[PDB]
Amino acid sequence: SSSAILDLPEPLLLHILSFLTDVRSRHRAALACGRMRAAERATRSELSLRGDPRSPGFLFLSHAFRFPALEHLDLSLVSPWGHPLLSSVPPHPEAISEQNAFIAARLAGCFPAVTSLAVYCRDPTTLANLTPHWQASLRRVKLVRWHQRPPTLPDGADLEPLLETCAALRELDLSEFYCWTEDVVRALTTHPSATAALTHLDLGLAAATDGFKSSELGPIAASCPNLRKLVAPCLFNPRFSDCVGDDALLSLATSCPRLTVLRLSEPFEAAQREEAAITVAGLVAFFAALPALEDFTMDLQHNVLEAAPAMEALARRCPRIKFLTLGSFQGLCKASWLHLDGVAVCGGLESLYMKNCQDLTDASLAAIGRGCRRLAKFGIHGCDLVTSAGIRRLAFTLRPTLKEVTVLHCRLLHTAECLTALSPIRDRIESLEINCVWNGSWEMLRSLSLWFSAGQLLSPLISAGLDSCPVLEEISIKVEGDCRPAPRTIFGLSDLAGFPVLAKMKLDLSEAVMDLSLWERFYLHGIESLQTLYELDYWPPQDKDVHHRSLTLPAVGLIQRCVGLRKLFIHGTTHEHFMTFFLSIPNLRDMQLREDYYPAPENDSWLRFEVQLNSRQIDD
Amino acid sequence: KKIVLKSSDGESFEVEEAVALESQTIAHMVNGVPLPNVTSKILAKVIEYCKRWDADFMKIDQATLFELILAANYLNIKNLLDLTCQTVADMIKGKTPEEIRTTFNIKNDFTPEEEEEVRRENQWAFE
Repeated sequence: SSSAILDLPEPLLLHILSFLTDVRSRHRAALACGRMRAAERATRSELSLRGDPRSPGFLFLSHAFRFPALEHLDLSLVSPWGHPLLSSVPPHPEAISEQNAFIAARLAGCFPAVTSLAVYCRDPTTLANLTPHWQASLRRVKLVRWHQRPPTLPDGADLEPLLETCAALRELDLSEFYCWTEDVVRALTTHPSATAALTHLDLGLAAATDGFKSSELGPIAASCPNLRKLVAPCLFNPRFSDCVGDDALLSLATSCPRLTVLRLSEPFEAAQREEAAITVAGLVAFFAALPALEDFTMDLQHNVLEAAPAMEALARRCPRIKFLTLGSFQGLCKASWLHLDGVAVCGGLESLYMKNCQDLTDASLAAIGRGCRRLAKFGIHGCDLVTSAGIRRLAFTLRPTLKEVTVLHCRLLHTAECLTALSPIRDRIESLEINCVWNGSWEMLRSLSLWFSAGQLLSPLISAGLDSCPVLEEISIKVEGDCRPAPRTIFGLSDLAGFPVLAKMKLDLSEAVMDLSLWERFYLHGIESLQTLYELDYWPPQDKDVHHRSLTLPAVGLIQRCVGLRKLFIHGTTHEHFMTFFLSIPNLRDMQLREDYYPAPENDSWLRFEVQLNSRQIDD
Repeated sequence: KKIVLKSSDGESFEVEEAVALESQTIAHMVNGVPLPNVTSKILAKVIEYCKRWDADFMKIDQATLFELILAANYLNIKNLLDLTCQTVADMIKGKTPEEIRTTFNIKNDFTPEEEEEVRRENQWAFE
């Protein structure tokens, strides 16, 4: 007779809808009936805004488009992608100001309770126009800018509007925000009232920096006594006297004694045997000063020699250490003595990633297996002494807990032998990352990441060991090298057709190098044979000279036949004339050109395609 | 010490005081506890849950699920309420609007223009 779900007290229907996290499902639920629409709108916790909020279509939506509980608002993907949003800079000063105030007021109308904001941010007047409505509640701000820093702005001006007005601010995410290190130093050292309260800081700066110097990191830390999480790229090259050494690390630890997450990395060019200015004794003193540390990354190109006693200190002084990533630390585990040594002493480790440890052996892995009995995730990168015998033993010892494995650029670990060596956890492994080197199901494998050299084929992967993957839902494929093959030779994407639930693909050719057309054809051929492919992220290759990364016509022709695609994101550009071809994908909904690499092209028609895309009667 | 609970059918249940404390409605009650809103069939399932996977415990028909939601809410057992409500959300996930309607026996109360209004609103969020 009646509906039991609709006979529930409305607060319980809301409680049900609060557990539905898949967006498409939330949208379908809102279409079921009036009562579920109301429950969906009332409980949505996050939203990534799609389209142009400057348009009449957005500004004159009804009172019913209202999300009272929404906490996370992502504005960084509004159309046109990467354009200034609510900027005061002329591209009549009172007409701009009035239209900006109206858009901001409407955003606050739709999203009253925002505590977390992501925004594409071309200049600081964007922030000055968005903050006043949410300044009481705004706890977390993420800034995105792949474009150039506007040359005329004073030092620190990008961050000023946040620091002057947002008293609830605790977390600042600049991982994908291109600015200068000087900007960060100037802002964060001259705003003590904002800065004293910060708990989280990501300073990635779109990975387009040589790294923070000692004279920059010292003052930032000094101004941020409350930091719990710091992610930063640093200058570690001892040829520069302002590099980060023992003294700078110790200043960091004593200025930020509450740190639980600390991830420091050295940015590198391809154009490495020299030692860092970091010593074992220095790290011992450093770990002693960080008793609350749980998550530690130090990913260097420069070497820290004989690192075992520092790892022993880490275990003693940081008893809650769980997640550990180390790059160019040598002698992490020698397995040369009766007692367990180095990293094998850290009993609490739940993840361990070791890069460029040149004396890590099979004996080291055996020791790590016994010492680190909680290891759920394990990775080696550029560890050239490790053999399949070592991997096999490790996988066997860690059978109760080991769920994620990464093996990359290890000379004695070719793909066939590596996949065979993982046989003890083949039924349990959930995630695998490997680079492919050429000469009974993967029952729990949900996620697969592959690295290739240019021109290398994918096909041999199936017979090398990955032929049955019944729950594999996502694959990431990255191609490195210089492109600058027989004409019926193809990469072999269609050999992934035997995977029954493969829905999501990342195909990244950005570093793979007319001629580019034939390469796109080589890589994309057979993509239509992936019958359950639902979401594609495609990064076209760079041409050495030109600023754009073009999706060529052969690539368009190939992607067009992917009948199941719901979501298509192209990390580059294509001709306007190629756009209509994508409309013939019957249920395609989300499509965007995202030039999210530095420096992003300054764009001088997408909006009309976007209306064509929204006008089709696609499935709900 | 063991405490006695009465269902709507009349029948009585003897439970440990640690078990009954899981219901904050029971904890507030300061011979034994009458619960006129909970049937014996459903109270037995509540008691079974309150012994401290539950994926197995959720292998029940739709009517029992919704009665268990009502009971978990009348009693104040946050964890059971969460589990039962998550299970309904999993039933909604992956279904078309018609399949949602069919599963829960929901009547479409939308005008054709209201339906298009919802659809147009949905377009402002990425999936």
